[PDB]
Amino acid sequence: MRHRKSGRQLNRNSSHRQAMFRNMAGSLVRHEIIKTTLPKAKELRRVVEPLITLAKTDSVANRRLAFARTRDNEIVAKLFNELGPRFASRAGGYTRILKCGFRAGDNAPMAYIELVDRSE
Amino acid sequence: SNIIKQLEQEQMKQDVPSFRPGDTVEVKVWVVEGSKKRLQAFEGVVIAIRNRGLHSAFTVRKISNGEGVERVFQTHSPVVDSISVKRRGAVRKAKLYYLRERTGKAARIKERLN
Amino acid sequence: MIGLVGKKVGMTRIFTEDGVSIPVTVIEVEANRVTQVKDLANDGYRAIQVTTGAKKANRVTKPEAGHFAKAGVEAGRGLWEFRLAEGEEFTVGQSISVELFADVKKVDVTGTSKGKGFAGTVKRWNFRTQDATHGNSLSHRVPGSIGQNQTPGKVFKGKKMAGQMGNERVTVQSLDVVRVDAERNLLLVKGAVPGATGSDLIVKPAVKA
Amino acid sequence: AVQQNKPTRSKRGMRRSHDALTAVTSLSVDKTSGEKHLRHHITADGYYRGRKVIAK
Amino acid sequence: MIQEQTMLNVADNSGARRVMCIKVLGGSHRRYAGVGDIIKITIKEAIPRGKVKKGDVLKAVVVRTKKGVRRPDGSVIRFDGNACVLLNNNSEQPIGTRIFGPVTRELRSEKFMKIISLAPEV
RNA sequence: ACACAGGUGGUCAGGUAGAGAAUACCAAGGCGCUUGAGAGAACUCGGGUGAAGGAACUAGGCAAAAUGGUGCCGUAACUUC
RNA sequence: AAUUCCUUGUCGGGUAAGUUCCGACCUGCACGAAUGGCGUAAUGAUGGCCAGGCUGUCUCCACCCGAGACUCAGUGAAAU
RNA sequence: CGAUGUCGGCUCAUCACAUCCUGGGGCUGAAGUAGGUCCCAAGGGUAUGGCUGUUCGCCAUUUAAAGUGGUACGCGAGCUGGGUUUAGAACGUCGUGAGACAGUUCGGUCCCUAUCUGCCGUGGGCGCUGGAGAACUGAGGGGGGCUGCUCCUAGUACGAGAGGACCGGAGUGGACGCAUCACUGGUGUUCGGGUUGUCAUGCCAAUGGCACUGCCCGGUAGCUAAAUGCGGAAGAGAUAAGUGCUGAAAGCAUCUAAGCACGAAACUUGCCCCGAGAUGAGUUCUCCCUGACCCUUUAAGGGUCCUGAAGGAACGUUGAAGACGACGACGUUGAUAGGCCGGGUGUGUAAGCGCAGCGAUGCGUUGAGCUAACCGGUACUAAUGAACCGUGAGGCUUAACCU
Repeated sequence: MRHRKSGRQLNRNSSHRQAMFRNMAGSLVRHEIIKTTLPKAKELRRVVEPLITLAKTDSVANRRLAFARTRDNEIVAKLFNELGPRFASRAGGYTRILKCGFRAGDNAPMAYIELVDRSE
Repeated sequence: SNIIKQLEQEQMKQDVPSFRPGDTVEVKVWVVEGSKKRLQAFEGVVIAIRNRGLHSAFTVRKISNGEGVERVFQTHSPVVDSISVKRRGAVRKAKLYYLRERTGKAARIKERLN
Repeated sequence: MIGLVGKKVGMTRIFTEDGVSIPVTVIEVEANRVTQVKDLANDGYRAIQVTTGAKKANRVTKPEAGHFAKAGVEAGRGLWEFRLAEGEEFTVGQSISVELFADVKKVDVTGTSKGKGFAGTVKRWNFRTQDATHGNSLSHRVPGSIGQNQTPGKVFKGKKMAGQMGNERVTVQSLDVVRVDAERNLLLVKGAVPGATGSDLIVKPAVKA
Repeated sequence: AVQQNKPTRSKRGMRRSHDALTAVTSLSVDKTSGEKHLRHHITADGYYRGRKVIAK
Repeated sequence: MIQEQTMLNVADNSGARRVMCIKVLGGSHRRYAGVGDIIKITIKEAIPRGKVKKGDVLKAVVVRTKKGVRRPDGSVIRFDGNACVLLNNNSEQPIGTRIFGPVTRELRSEKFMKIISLAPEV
């Protein structure tokens, strides 16, 4: 049912999800690999790939982005020079999802989410 | 084969003058009145516009003394005849439903200067 | 009576000079291929086996492919055997399409109903709710009109419950033919058709007098 | 209103005859190692698709 | 909408500013009145010189409502400020000597079809 | 009796909004309530928005919603003044 | 009448109709003078009634967002 | 007496017939329209408000019926607390008094996670006899079945005369069941725009975090009724009461004895849906596989090898399906999910620039900018080869015909 809703509801309030995904997507650029859960990681591509594609267009009016949606205070000094010129040209697919099964003795679907470091 | 958005265009008109919300339209329509075919006229400004397929409609409000009549029309109707588009109106919204709440000089639209 | 299998697309308006806009449900025809022709050999009966349109058939099984080989060279949709009535229906001459509607103006349409999940009673079955007023709590929409007293002991279908409803055969007989064009392969009717866009819509002329 | 007779040790088995959430069903083969892994999952030792990833 | 306890103005003369709607009637489960549907009404302030008196219950028809009338083609013709015409239950036709507002011709049932034969331009 | 929303007297006080020791946002300072991951069901408990009629609802305007600030005007009967 | 048997009295007004509201009747089966009688204003965790304002209480429900319910996993009660 | 909680209401129907509306037949003091009124039948159908706790009684207004009744005189592991109902208290009256009134008035508490039968929906095991894929028959079941008012059929039928009707329709309303999103409004916390407070961003332009989504207004996708659409059929079969023919027993008379017909709004077939666990398990088409050895306290078991079809499922990408399973797509022979690059509905011309302007701000570039479901292209990123289950022509008896 859920009428027309196509995005999954996961865990916590929509407000907590907003900030958790904001914090995870910005930090994955520096961590390169994050360990988390499969349902959560399958929705991370929806916010971390457009953050890398944000450096595909070049303009003095494009540097004020990542300030109203998916804020991070440190990528805004390096990302436009590092991944904008050649990597962001591919406009998506920068992520690898690693299905790892159980974490320990509990029930949580464990996953690792990483960024591709070389395209060829 | 292929009939959606296509079959309804066989009943759509070959030309109609272009107009936007807030414009003063002056529409003429054919009526039989239980006796005899006559051309009737309706004056006013458009408060909501047509944009979609054959049966998309627009609402016209008399507004010339801030009060009086309001009526709905369709530009592809076979009884709607002609439209004068007598003035273009200056407005900053898509819908003008607040002109059904105003009745004084606060109901006035200015010229668009298109 | 043979069904023409029209599929669901949408509704349009068509107008007349009196300004009446005349809303009508749209169906666009592709008609049958005819893929067996049964006559006398099995239980004395006659039946056509219609097959509708064409399909990509990109993963079909050998039990399906060995039948498509005797049906023709292009693979169609569905089957529908369609048994014929004696002196009323024929398989002879050219295969038939929208000439079924040249003078008969009522029709019937079979399709597949939409899935209601819980379904319940106060929407589907026209039952009244209990009010949240006068300090009343805990049972407003919960069903419970199921007995007396000890007297009932057994339940009949006038009593209604929750549980899955939908996704089964549904048929409507409310439809009236407004315009047919055999060169445009078009059928226009007054009234709405069940379920989702696409689907099947079996569609045949009425047999009620 | 309440239990007035204890359910049988046959009824216990009638409610435990479908209790296995995992059987567990057969594995999948790698592509550069003589190793095997769970269907669409990387092993706890890093083996998957001939990639040997995030190993310990 | 025009339902129970609705307080509205009369379209005939001598009825005064206020009359009250007191059930729709004519069948099972009857609620709300559309243009030309007969409703039961009570008189409250009527002019002393008029043919009708206070607290005597009559039949009336809706002549103004924002649901309007669409029977002719499907396009809705609407009216501002809810109003009714007073109907004779025995001799038929309206009961006033004048009528207010611009009115409509879709009131075509023979027991009130005389409404097009009056001083209005309809 | 419980890592129990209960009980418990004294002592100090801030940006901005505010008449205020009410209340919104926040600083200093403190803390993330000692099970986890998902699904998106009726139903129960809590919230949001609502057309045109209007108390017709119901024993009964219960309940809920509207109003709500300040300045300048304007102020009835009844009255022991 | 918080007092009333016929009695949900009788009659005027208020309703569409009123076992209720206001007033008048006296025939109070049983009001009545500190055992208190009559009487008025501000006020009142006050019973009854009329009109308006404002309203999902209703006409008639319709859509929207959470928690518990649902699924698996953790550590694991009660009447009977 | 180890408790079947008190009256009415709301919710909810269901059975009866001494039939209320519908049908069938009839007498009338029924010439006609109405009216009075009795047999026969349980398919379909039978009102809301005021004071009042009251259903009720009274009243107001409505019916085709608002019929007469049964259901623990149908209502609490279903509700409200008004009647009923104590412990506060009063008015009237009685009883020295402590108490007392099914008198009166204010006030006065409403607990409940299901074991099994009853039920609704939904998995897994077993049966239908080689395995697999699927479409057809139809034992039997349910649904459909009612109607007010007016106008036409008809000033025709009847009757001094006034007045004024059947068949079968249409116009306008309803009950009830059933289906849609095209209309139209509402909603629409994944779309857009405006705005108050305050903190953050050095500050400002500008943009977030929180404040009922802070507040205000539009609105896609979709839901929805406050919107729109629709209905009780012909042929064939067979049926109380009633309509009966020819005719005896009982010369006549008779529907019955011998012998054979008509027929109701009811009903079987016919239509619409279910349905072969219909263990009485039916039919037919499309697809596939043409194998061995050792041991024994064996007419039966336990081991090993060759070779596994057609197909199915898991495992995935998820949805028109959904509480969970089940089930509809698509898994590179790919459009299934996500994304990109656009279009469209929706919003409303931005953040910038240029000019004008004390400045708030306006106008031009600009129908700007932004987007989610609607629509198009695309393999950009992800759905691996396999592995797994599914075996080698398929038990027993009889008849005839050709040999």
